[PDB]
Amino acid sequence: GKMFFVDLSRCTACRGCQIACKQWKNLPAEETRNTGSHQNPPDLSYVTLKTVRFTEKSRKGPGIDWLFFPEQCRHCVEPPCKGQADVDLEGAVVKDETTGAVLFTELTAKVDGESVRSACPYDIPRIDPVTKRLSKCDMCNDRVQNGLLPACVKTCPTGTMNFGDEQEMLALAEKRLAEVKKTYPGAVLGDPNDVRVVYLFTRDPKDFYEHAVA
Amino acid sequence: ELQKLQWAKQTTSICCYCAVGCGLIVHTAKDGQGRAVNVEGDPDHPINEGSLCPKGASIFQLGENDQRGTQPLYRAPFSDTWKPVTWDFALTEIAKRIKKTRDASFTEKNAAGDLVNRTEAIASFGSAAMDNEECWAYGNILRSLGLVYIEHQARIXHSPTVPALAESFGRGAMTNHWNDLANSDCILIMGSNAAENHPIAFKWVLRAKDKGATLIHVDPRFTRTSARCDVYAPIRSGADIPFLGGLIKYILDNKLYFTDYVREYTNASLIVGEKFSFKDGLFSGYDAANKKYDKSMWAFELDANGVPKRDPALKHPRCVINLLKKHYERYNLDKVAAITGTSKEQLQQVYKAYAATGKPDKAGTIMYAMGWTQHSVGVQNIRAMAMIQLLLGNIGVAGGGVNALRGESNVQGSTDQGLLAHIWPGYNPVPNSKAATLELYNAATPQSKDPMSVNWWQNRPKYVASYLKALYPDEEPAAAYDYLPRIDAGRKLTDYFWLNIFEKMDKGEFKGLFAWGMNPACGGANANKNRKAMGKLEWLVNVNLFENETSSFWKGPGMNPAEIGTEVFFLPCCVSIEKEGSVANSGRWMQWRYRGPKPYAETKPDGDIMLDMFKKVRELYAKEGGAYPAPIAKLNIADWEEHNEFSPTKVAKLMNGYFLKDTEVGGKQFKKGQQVPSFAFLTADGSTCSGNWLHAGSFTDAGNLMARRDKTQTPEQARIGLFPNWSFCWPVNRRILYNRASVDKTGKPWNPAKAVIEWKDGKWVGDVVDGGGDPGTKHPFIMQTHGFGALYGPGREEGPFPEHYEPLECPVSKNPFSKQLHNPVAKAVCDPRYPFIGTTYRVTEHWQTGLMTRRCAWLVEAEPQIFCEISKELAKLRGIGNGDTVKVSSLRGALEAVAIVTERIRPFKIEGVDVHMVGLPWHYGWMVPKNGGDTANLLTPSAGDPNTGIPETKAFMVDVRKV
Ligand SMILES: Nc1nc2c(c(=O)[nH]1)N[C@H]1C(S)=C(S)[C@@H](COP(=O)(O)OP(=O)(O)OC[C@H]3O[C@@H](n4cnc5c(=O)[nH]c(N)nc54)[C@H](O)[C@@H]3O)O[C@H]1N2
Ligand SMILES: Nc1nc2c(c(=O)[nH]1)N[C@H]1C(S)=C(S)[C@@H](COP(=O)(O)OP(=O)(O)OC[C@H]3O[C@@H](n4cnc5c(=O)[nH]c(N)nc54)[C@H](O)[C@@H]3O)O[C@H]1N2
Ligand code: SF4
Ligand code: SF4
Ligand code: SF4
Ligand code: SF4
Ligand SMILES: [S]
Ligand SMILES: [W+6]
Repeated sequence: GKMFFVDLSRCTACRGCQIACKQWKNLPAEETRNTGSHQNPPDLSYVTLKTVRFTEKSRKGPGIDWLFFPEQCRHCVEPPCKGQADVDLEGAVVKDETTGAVLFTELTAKVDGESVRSACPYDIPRIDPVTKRLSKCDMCNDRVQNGLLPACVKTCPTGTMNFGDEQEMLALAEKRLAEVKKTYPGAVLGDPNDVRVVYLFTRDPKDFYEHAVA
Repeated sequence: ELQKLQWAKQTTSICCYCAVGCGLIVHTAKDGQGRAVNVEGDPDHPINEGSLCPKGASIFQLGENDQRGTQPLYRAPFSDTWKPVTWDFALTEIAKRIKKTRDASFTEKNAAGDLVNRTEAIASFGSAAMDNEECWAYGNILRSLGLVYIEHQARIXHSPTVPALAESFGRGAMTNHWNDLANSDCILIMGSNAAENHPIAFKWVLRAKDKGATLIHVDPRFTRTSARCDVYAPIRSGADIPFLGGLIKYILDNKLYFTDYVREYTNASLIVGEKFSFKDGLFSGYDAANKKYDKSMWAFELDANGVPKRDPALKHPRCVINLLKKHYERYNLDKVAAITGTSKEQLQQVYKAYAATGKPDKAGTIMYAMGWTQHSVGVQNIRAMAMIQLLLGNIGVAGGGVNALRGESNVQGSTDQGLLAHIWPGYNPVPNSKAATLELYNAATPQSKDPMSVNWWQNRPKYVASYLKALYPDEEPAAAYDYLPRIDAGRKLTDYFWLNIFEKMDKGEFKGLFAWGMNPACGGANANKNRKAMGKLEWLVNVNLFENETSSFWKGPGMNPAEIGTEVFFLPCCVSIEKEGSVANSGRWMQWRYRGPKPYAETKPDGDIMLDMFKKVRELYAKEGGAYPAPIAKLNIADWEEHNEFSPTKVAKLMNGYFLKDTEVGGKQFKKGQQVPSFAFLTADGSTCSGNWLHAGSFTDAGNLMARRDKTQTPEQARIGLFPNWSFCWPVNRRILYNRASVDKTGKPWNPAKAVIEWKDGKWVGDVVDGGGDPGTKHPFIMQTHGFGALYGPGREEGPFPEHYEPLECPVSKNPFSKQLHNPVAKAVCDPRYPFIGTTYRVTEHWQTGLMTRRCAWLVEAEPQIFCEISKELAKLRGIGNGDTVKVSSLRGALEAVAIVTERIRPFKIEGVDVHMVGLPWHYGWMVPKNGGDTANLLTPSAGDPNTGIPETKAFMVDVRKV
């Protein structure tokens, strides 16, 4: 199976990944206002599968600890979203056995939308109020099964985003974690044994987002 | 296979936004016959490797945009509505307006009776966003019309800084390039927010860190850059020179400079004449009545042959290095810490980290873009940067240099093509009224009696002659020299520049304005004044992608169209991916790009617009006569077009140049019609043409070198990432400028592990050597008159050594380094009703005035509204909560914005008083989007810096109040 390694210690919050996700899928933009933050859209939605969250933590000395979190579906190895969806209709949520991606099909309008989201410990699924289908990051499985990197991975300039087979990415995550710890001693990996999107947080993952880790 | 791209033709392009120069791939439906269906990064491009920041990543939304202009739009005087009009009518009427204006305004001779042959009733703005071929032909069309008020983006952000680099090194360009950043051992980012404003650069910045580099960000604010640097040092606005002066003293006191480099490759050994002095913040030769210096008091002591005297022992008390040590001993840590606001701890940490790159096995680079360098001593700020690098041996080496980050995709090229009032293409000056002949013009070039000084500018008569024959191939150069307009010699040079055009605008001295690829209604400071001043125009021609605040100023906020009688023509141009051409990025890479989809609707590339427009002007003069029709009728435009269309390929070949007859230059026979292989083979007798001598080598008989996409590299090239076979950079593919300073006088690199060039087997291996010659036989700075890197730069108006003069007029009253508070060679009101320091900067997601990016829904999604970033201290003082609507006001105007309260802004401690700074983006305008806000330039003053002729947009007094 495939896997993301997301090294947040290199992220410049450029939000190229947020736009590249919408460009590839030709997704519409949300109606957004500025409410005191550069973060926008403020949350994932049916037409926003990835948004970069901004969190400012104070630190003594000059500056702050600015924590950037490009949120996306973790593509769990054992996705609980599939277990809750299989209660109503099997086939609405599908696991690609070659890439490991968890995919929502058009039969998710047949299932209880809010139950599937509540089953996800990362609060990832979003439902359209009209078509009642579920939408989320789909790993760009179309590109992956055609030898292309996901749009958000290819567009990232910093090296935050990495993609490949799960074995080589864990070895990269383990090697990078030991190097990042020299500058950020509280560097941790987000549930590396359960998900295929392995974030490297520079500090407490909860400081990045409430549902950064399960 | 991917259905989205299955039947689409793939082409490559270059990003149309910042000067990083990222490569794209465009997929066009129906095998190139339809619209674009996908735009993303080029994985094979060596700079970005397929990555794109959000602006580049959304170019598909920019091109395939139903808000784009579709056809010319005409606005009759006192009308309140656009009227759609054909291209033929639009260009016929403008050609009538141009001729009617030119005929009634053409002065063949000035008041002194000297030939000028110009018209001063038409001004032109823009543009760094056009192709290099389009920029070059545009400038020549304007000058063939007689214009002298020709300005564009480069004047505002770069021109205050490039004299510092030309004085220091002999050229104004960025010394290294983007990939080279990964070789640095310590990266000092100061006056730049590179992670937001040059985002792909942080690919290489972070790769430097992976190899052990220390990343230092010096900035009054904590930005997205600051989060990814090892050291964030805050500095209060305007304290850059005290900061850098302290580093100079630190380097000199602790003997951390590279002595062998300094002794041989800088002017440290030159003997300054006894007339030089510095006391009480004033250099010698100061005219207190006129607030100007007699620079001849700073001249070097010359030997019996006219060459400046040198003491290679560096012990003479009038040696540059010793006078340098004396000048900067005042900049002790305690004084610098007090004025910068930077802790003494942090200063020592940063000084030690960066000064450690003075060792030959270590390289330090300084990155700046615009920052706050627009004021009078901005040039001295960059001079100090260059001096620090010369002391540490960082100029010409991999991972070193002064990386002055350029702004727009082609602001380098647009400057190279002479879209500034003072320069022809190739940085040959626009002659003044006293340069009555071509011989007198060439006599102004300085000569040098030093056999080791290359002094490459002595070849200028070849470049002026070939440029004139590119324009007029059958007139002899001395005759065609009389065709082009000249400025007044007795007039201040800044009178022809960006700001004075806006002031002459407000005085009704301009009949017509070309707003070509610029948005002056938002980009120019004091928007209220400039928007009302545009109503004083007879006619306005705006060429852009969308209807905008400049096209539609007559129906702007507070405007009554029935009272404004300006006649506005809007001509919609096509986007970058809809046309072929080249753009020159920050590292001078001239990169060719191809058309993806056809031009949308009836939009036209700029080249076709100006060519067809100039042809209408030409034909109307051929059947009506008029004032001085000579330069219009003889202009060589046949080499500009192909198949009834502007030809980017043929223009690029003419700019490179070709032999007009058989000639033997430089021990080689060349036959007529052949392309010129390099500017070394240009002549002055008329046998050679060349639109831009810097382009001689870009398009030879071997093909279009700018279109090279070859990643072939030798081991030494690949180790520092020269990529010599990817595209082409001027001059003659020298990727790292001044690379002769990277080796010793036997040709061995100071840093073999990061060698740029090396003398191996009687040849220079690696980069193209910047200046031919055996090792140890030539001085390394070939464009300098004397050949050395200038620690002492007597060509600067403020003095040969940078000196702190307070840029902040209002809150500061004391200079700890001298008696002189403000620049002695440069009246802000400082009204107490506006006690806060307003400033403007950028965010990653928006571009310039936002004319482009406020039309892309994904970028508006991320940054929908104008904001105002303030400290927690300011918010508590004014009772403003995060997310509240605030009113920011100044003497110039007022606007509303949503407050962003953040610890990323901290109060400045100035003379025992907390001084607060508020930040605003200038990315917004009243047209689009809804609730987006207007431009921050409603608050900025139109009072410009007497030196630079540029207004203040980084430190202007404001008030902010809760609404
Ligand atoms: N995303 C994006 N990128 C752009 C642009 C854009 O509009 N959007 N514009 C392009 C253009 S044309 C230009 S010229 C370049 C400009 O590139 P930048 O110079 O990076 O643009 P700025 O954000 O205006 O200024 C950068 C930093 O200077 C800091 N600063 C302010 N005052 C001082 C000072 O006194 N001393 C020091 N050391 N720093 C100070 C500000 O806090 C800011 O973080 O960017 C280009 N890149
Ligand atoms: N307050 C404040 N003011 C500033 C600044 C600041 O930092 N603060 N920055 C200053 C700086 S550094 C700059 S360079 C100026 C820029 O001032 P402007 O040039 O007026 O900024 P824009 O017009 O928005 O961006 C350039 C234009 O190029 C157009 N364009 C794109 N492609 C093409 C093309 O193919 N052909 C043509 N003809 N046009 C095209 C875009 O639509 C866009 O309108 O703003 C300056 N003003
Ligand atoms: S992997 Fe594809 S779908 Fe998921 S966030 Fe990235 S671009 Fe969007
Ligand atoms: S993150 Fe949530 S939605 Fe995504 S696969 Fe895991 S459980 Fe399902
Ligand atoms: S593209 Fe990369 S650096 Fe930019 S916000 Fe996304 S993850 Fe961070
Ligand atoms: S805006 Fe600059 S950094 Fe971003 S994609 Fe375009 S060229 Fe690259
Ligand atoms: S620029
Ligand atoms: W600029």
